[PDB]
Amino acid sequence: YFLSAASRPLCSGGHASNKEKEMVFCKLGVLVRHRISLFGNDATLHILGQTLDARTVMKTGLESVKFLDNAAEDLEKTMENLKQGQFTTTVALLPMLSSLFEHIGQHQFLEDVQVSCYRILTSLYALGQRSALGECLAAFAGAAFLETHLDKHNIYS
Repeated sequence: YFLSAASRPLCSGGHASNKEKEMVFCKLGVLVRHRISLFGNDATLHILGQTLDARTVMKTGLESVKFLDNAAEDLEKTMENLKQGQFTTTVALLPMLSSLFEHIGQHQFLEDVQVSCYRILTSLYALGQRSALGECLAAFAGAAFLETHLDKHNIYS
């Protein structure tokens, strides 16, 4: 109905809180929260800034391992932002810089965060910043390892 979106800012507070509980089966709450993010996306107005700040507190509050339960479903979570980005600016576009910061913060680990950054580069290139996308290129080159470096030119503009 309509009450799921009215509690989605109450779920945006929950998606940031239950992923900050993934800092220490351990991080499965963030794997449930990434499953909760696709749960509202695969079925379908400041929730664009409310969900992006929920992931901005998820990238900071769970930045101890970037155990490993949130990064695995990132190909499903970034496609959930692909199905919900086109489904609907210093508070919303500023958290988009924190979206690539999680991809530039999980490139110092698997390579599934690079495939999620290109999956976030699909919704970023069709949405119509150089510091985070520029650091993701040269620090993820030779240590498809250049998938996130391909997401730099596909999300800078």
